[PDB]
Amino acid sequence: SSQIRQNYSTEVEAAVNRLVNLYLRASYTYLSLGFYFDRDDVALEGVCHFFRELAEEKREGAERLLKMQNQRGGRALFQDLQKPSQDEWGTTLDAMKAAIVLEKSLNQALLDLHALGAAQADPHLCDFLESHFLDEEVKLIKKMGDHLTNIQRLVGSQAGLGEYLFERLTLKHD
Amino acid sequence: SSQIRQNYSTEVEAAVNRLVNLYLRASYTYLSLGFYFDRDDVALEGVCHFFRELAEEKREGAERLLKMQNQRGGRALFQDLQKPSQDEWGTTLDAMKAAIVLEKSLNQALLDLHALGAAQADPHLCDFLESHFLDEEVKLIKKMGDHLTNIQRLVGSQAGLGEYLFERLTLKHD
Amino acid sequence: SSQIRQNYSTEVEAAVNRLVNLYLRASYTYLSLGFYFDRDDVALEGVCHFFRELAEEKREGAERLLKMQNQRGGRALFQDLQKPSQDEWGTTLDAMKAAIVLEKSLNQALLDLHALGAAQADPHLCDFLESHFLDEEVKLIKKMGDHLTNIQRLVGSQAGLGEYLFERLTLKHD
Amino acid sequence: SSQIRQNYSTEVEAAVNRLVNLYLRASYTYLSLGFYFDRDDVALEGVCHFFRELAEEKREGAERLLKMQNQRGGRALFQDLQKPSQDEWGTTLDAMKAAIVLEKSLNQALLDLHALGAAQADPHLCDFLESHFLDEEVKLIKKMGDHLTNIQRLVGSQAGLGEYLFERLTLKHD
Ligand SMILES: [Cl-]
Ligand SMILES: [Cl-]
Ligand SMILES: [Cl-]
Ligand SMILES: [Cl-]
Repeated sequence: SSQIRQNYSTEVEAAVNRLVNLYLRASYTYLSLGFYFDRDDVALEGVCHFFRELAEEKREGAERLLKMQNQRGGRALFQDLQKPSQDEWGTTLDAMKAAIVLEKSLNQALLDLHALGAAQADPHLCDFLESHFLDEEVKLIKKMGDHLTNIQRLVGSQAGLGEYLFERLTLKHD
Repeated sequence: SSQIRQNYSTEVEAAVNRLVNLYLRASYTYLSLGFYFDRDDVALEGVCHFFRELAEEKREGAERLLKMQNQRGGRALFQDLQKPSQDEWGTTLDAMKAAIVLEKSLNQALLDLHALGAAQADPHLCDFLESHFLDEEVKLIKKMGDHLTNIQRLVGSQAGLGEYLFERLTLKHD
Repeated sequence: SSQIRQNYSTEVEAAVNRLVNLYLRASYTYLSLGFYFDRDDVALEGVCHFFRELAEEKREGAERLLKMQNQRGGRALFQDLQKPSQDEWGTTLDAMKAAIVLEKSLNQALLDLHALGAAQADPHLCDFLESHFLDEEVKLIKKMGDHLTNIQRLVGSQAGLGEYLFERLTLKHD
Repeated sequence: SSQIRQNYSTEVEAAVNRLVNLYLRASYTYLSLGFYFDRDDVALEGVCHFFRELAEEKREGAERLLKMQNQRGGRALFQDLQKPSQDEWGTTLDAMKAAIVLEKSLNQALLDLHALGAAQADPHLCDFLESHFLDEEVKLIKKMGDHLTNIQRLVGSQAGLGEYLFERLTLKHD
């Protein structure tokens, strides 16, 4: 049993475990997106690298949450990780739209947990999210929005050409 | 149109644009103060440099606010920038008193925007101000207070001598 | 009062203050253009950086003019800074057309002030503009003209594609 | 006889020789000022160094004029150099007032020669003065004005104290 727990509600403990599940689900989704764009019949290396990087970022987020759970004297509880929502992710545009939807859902879960921490007068939780998650999420959604706009301007009437150019000239590749 | 905006009220968007206007007005005021102390008939280089540095700091503050406005999916809207309140700024003491008045007004606008963000449950906004503005402002007002006290102790009966010494021995110059 | 002023007409002093206002207005316009191209629904980083750089150049021009005003024993007088002419700046082409219009107006104000200095037999003023402004302005307008031509050749029937390519392959970005 | 002279009037040739005489007279005046402030009963090292530096600057100005006279195919003609106007130069304030008077007379001679060159359509002469003399003179007069203002603020009721402090804290010394 914990000898350290102080000002750490059962509600926050549970919500932190749910959020870990959401981050790991997001990581898994990004793993699937990354490997889809590595298929020989898709072959957009920059897109693959973008999503693989995000899989790592989301796993790291989950790990930070689990570290914090222990720091507060809460108990990590893991659940089944649902498989991603799709097996094939369509075009770069389809994929980036799906990623922004996912990110907005994570962001809402962050905001909801912040509000619960504020209601419970748990400033450590609130600070933790502010310091390590809220701005990271805002920055990422801005980046995805910027990408979506560029991808959309490139569709025009020459969709394949635009998809190639975006991958070659915006996204990081070898 | 924005595809990223989330948890970002129209009230906060508008107040952020007002605050940008206040920072730019403050920058302009400091530009005028800096060049006043560079006049051949005023000639207090350290005072000039102090206010020119502040003009840059305030412009940078405005730029950070504008970057954040975009990160959140709000829309920058610029207004007329009113000219500074004075064309001539009197003594170093007069100028530092005017600067502290200006700083307290900026600080109050920061606190008001923080309170609005708290009321709107917008923790990203609240964190942003905490992290980049509130302590910077407290530190600056402390510095100005410290200067005012030194300037005031130096007036005595030999005001010109004191004004020279403060500029030479407290403020940074070549 | 000044003990240094020599061969420096009231007409030139006033015109220098007007020109400072024009440079600062131009800086403000470029600030607005820069942040417009940073919007998530515009997202042309190279265009954003081009105009932000110009905002800094124009502010530096104003600062040089103010330094010179003091060097000659004139008195800086600041006016209200009008807001930019537009809140949204359209396409890269629209924006670059607006920038060239702005630059031509600044250039004309430089030429007018040079002519006034020549009429007043003020060679220091004339030299100052020659040395720090006239060629800088000619070079900048040439660069903008070169950009406009490239942007125009890229419109064709695939306007989005051309706008992306210009930003990626001509303008400086990360 | 010259085989190079082109577009170089006898009027400008003569005025250039007069200006050389004025620069050398100014150098001599500064030599006298420098050594006055090195007297054991005056003993203001920073003031001494300021004026000795100016003696060198004025001699260098004369040398540049003489080089240019030869470059244009004119003929240097030297006259008697009148001794400085005073044998003793009073206070630092008296001396700096005398220096500004001297500088304004040199500046007027520069402006007069520029106007003659403009009237004679001699752009090389005009450029030469612009490039090597007019701004140097404006900068120096600004510096002297700045010094005068500081010296004047330091007189107060404690003139000796102020004169010492100005020399110690504004002027360059060992
Ligand atoms: Cl189970
Ligand atoms: Cl308006
Ligand atoms: Cl007004
Ligand atoms: Cl003789």
